[PDB]
Amino acid sequence: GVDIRHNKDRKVRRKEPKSQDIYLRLLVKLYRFLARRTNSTFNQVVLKRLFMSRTNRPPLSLSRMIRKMKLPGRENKTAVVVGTVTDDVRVQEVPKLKVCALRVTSRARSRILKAGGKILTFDQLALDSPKGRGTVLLSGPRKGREVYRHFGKAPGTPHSHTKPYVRSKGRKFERARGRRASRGYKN
Amino acid sequence: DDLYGTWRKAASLKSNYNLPMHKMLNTDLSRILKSPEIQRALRAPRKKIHRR
Amino acid sequence: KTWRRWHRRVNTTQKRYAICSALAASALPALVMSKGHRIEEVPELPLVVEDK
Amino acid sequence: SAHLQWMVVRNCSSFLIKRNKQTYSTEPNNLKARNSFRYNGLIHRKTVGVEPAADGKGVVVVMKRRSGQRKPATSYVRTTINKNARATLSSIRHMIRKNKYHPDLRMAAIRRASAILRSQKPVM
Amino acid sequence: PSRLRKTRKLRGHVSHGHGRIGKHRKHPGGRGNAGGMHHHRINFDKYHPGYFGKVGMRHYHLKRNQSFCPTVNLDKLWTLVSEQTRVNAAKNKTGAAPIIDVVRSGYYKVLGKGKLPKQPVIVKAKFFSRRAEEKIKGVGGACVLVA
RNA sequence: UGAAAGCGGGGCCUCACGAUCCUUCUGACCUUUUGGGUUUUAAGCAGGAGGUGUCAGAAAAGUUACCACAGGGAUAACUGGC
RNA sequence: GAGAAAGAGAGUGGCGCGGACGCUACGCCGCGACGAGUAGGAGGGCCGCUGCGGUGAGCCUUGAAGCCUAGGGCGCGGGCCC
RNA sequence: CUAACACGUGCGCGAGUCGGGGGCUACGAAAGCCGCCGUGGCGCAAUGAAGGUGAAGGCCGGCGGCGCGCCGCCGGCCGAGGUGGGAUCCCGAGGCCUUCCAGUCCGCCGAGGGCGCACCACCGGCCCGUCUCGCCCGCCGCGCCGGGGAGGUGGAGCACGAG
RNA sequence: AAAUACCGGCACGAGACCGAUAGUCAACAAGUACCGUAAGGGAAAGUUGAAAAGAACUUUGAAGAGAGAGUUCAAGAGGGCGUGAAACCGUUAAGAGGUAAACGGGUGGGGUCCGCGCAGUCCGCCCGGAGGAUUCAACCCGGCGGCGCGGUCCGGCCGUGCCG
Ligand SMILES: [Mg+2]
Ligand SMILES: [Mg+2]
Ligand SMILES: [Mg+2]
Ligand SMILES: [Mg+2]
Ligand SMILES: [Mg+2]
Ligand SMILES: [Mg+2]
Ligand SMILES: [Mg+2]
Ligand SMILES: [Mg+2]
Ligand SMILES: [Mg+2]
Ligand SMILES: [Mg+2]
Ligand SMILES: [Mg+2]
Ligand SMILES: [Mg+2]
Ligand SMILES: [Mg+2]
Ligand SMILES: [Mg+2]
Ligand SMILES: [Mg+2]
Ligand SMILES: [Mg+2]
Ligand SMILES: [Mg+2]
Ligand SMILES: [Mg+2]
Ligand SMILES: [Mg+2]
Ligand SMILES: [Mg+2]
Ligand SMILES: [Mg+2]
Ligand SMILES: [Mg+2]
Ligand SMILES: [Mg+2]
Ligand SMILES: [Mg+2]
Ligand SMILES: [Mg+2]
Ligand SMILES: [Mg+2]
Ligand SMILES: [Mg+2]
Ligand SMILES: [Mg+2]
Ligand SMILES: [Mg+2]
Repeated sequence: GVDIRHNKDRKVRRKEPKSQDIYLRLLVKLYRFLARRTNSTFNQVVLKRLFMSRTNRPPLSLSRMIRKMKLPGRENKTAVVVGTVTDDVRVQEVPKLKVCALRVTSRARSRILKAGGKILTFDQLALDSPKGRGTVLLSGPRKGREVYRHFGKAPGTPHSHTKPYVRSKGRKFERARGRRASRGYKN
Repeated sequence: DDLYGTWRKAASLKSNYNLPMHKMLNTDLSRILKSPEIQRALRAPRKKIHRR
Repeated sequence: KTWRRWHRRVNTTQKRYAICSALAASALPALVMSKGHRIEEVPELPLVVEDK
Repeated sequence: SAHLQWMVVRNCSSFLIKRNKQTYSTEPNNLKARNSFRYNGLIHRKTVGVEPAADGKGVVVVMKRRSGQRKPATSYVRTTINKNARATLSSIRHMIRKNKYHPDLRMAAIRRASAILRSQKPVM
Repeated sequence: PSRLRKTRKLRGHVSHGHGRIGKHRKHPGGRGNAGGMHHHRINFDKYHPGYFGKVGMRHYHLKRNQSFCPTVNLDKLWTLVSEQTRVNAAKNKTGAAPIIDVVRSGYYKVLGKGKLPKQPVIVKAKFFSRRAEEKIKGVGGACVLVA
């Protein structure tokens, strides 16, 4: 007999992507090699972010791309997301960028290549910098989805600003007893 | 190429279509792994089996 | 019942992705023989014949 | 390329057969006849195949050239070796080694040619 | 696909994933949304506050077409008109401001959220925010009304 | 109120009390009353009260030996047990 | 595999034609610790049935499906092959 | 099994997205196509019962307004928060020997120091309702008109998309 | 009038449907047989074989039913007859038997079949002994293929490259 519990004995991570497309799995076959035979911890983060889900790879937009590139120090540096560099239309000027992503929106490709930057993908990033030397890794807003507004401390409860699941927003749809001091009680 | 477009000419016989871009371009993984750009920046391959 | 959901609707862009992939894989020699067509005496398998 | 069409062929090919917890592959230019990446003959640019001859005796050796990849009729060149068992194997060894032609299959082709010639010398 | 579903793994298990003590009975809590104020009050007040009661004025023959007034923000104001107009506005030394009819794009009201780039405009709309029209004045440009 | 420091938004402290819907009263030179305007009226918004003592709140008399059904040894009328 | 952060680094000046296996990378290999289980949850099935699109130049009157068996067997097992 | 909803996953596109209704041209009642068929749905904006309103600012020069050294209005400029933690990266005091010294290039290690992703916590800021305090501005109608600020407070908000 | 609806009727076609306890109640002399006074309730039930070639004739018995003979590829398809499982039963063979039978672990004994057991593996390299070949290496001619990359040979084609 051994006095240990087995509740968390199985760690819960991914070790392969749940996707079944072959180009992503060739990227995985490349970065498995580049993560265990380099001492760069960039390749482990790229390998771990290739496994992740669509909701764990949120799209990073172009006006946040350029904004996080306009910080000092990180000039003429390539810059890497693992998700999708979408266009942002509420920005007019666009500097030249060295972007490296899995899939870039066609309008964002036109926007970047018009400004004169270049768009690598990951098999080109491996040839350009195997240890990831001189990169800026970025990621989209992971709490950007609307389902992280329904989460947390429940409504009908003091100091909990949670959007409740309501079938149609109006004045008749959950405004009346929990929501008012006049009728019932306020939270 | 008139129907399904080209990589820079769009689809003439559809309305607004263009071929979907690749997720990686150089696909031949053997030449990427056997390349002097990468083979320089690797540690030593330890392959001595150390049994019990 | 008869009102089982018999049909499925697919997005137009990935309906087009699918036939682009089918056409593009019908040009590789390994992906046709593995499909099974005995082909080994064909002159070139992206095979264009006279318009006549 | 090669690694995409391997990941297409690897579970979906008509040459693959799977029974009795054993996996095989029946493409004509396969050495050791097993489903793997090194041995599959339809995929690569350069490929060695060993077949018994159209005659009852002799070993034909199949070499995939580099130019007509998409051209299947003018891609594979045949050479027939109807000789003694030692010089047949030295011929196949010189063709694979000294031409730098896909050197991982250098011993598997010699094993296969040695297994063909044993079947061609008469039954006990 | 029933081949992938749960019931293919629950053959042989004599309760089929619903328990031996509490059997899978038919309707143990009432049908539907039953018992709002009686025995599911804890759920309807921990998770749907405001669900019971009346509030506000009853408006009988409401028509969603009288109150049609869609909005657009100033940071996507220039996305209405093609890029050549604003490029030529940046290149023009005359001071000729481009004219942008938001109603032609399909937005009646202009609200002002974002930074608006510094070149003039004639923005014509059906309504305006206070901050939107003064952002248009701050870039220097006119707010034309239209009915 | 005390001169003042201060004390006091009920009872020295521990109990003395009540949701939605509905009604009534109070409030603002308030909102709506639907094509426009005026005036009544009604609807609203905010704050009390009318009360659910089964007190998180159905509106509610019996009898069956003519009885019925689904169940319960979760539960009495026998023995047996302690 | 070596107790000690890092180059089996480049540069300038004083005969015999030979070398096993491998790597379905979803693959293969190496160490360590562990294995109870009802209600329940999840994973893997090259476990099984019926039909459909592909495929095996599949099988079959020189005898398919079914059924029987003191025959030979494999798999922890569902089952399966002779 | 049908429908609705929720979340997790895979796929296409992406501030958009979708033809499902209609139409045009054996298998095929399929498949393709429309784009001045995006009507429409969902999303890109919230808040209020409602009339409604509807999501940064900062600096300079001039003109007890004086017993806004604080701007009413204009000309110019910077421009879209901060603090802590933060995977990644960037810089590099020194050093990784072959006989020793000077000595370049490539790679690597590293004291210390940065620019800090996502996210979390906190402080700010903006929009809508409400309350309090208070002064100033606008004109085609100078009115029971309209606009504005400061300080709390109610919101399923904004704060460089994520559907 | 048109666009619209149609589990009834006439005439069609089709099916990722069911395959005789399924699919209509009904694959058949089915709303038939049968039950009820009545309103109404309402089944079970497919398959010899390629072709009846459906067993002439002999013999026992009164006959059903046999024994021979014959048809057929087959009666191990004989008029409710393809296949013919299970429970249950008859008989033969083997084995056993006083704690009802049955079961798990462990062997032992007897069977039944299989190994086509019953003088036991081959495979490379070297040495020796006897052999037999139209015989190797090097050269010459022809064909085919691969690439220190011809540092930089000539000519093409392409760029999800640029410029004029
Ligand atoms: Mg143990
Ligand atoms: Mg356990
Ligand atoms: Mg666990
Ligand atoms: Mg269980
Ligand atoms: Mg359950
Ligand atoms: Mg039970
Ligand atoms: Mg229950
Ligand atoms: Mg219970
Ligand atoms: Mg239930
Ligand atoms: Mg109650
Ligand atoms: Mg006070
Ligand atoms: Mg009137
Ligand atoms: Mg009585
Ligand atoms: Mg009873
Ligand atoms: Mg008693
Ligand atoms: Mg267990
Ligand atoms: Mg749920
Ligand atoms: Mg999801
Ligand atoms: Mg809707
Ligand atoms: Mg048809
Ligand atoms: Mg039947
Ligand atoms: Mg039957
Ligand atoms: Mg029937
Ligand atoms: Mg029957
Ligand atoms: Mg029968
Ligand atoms: Mg027969
Ligand atoms: Mg028969
Ligand atoms: Mg029979
Ligand atoms: Mg006996």
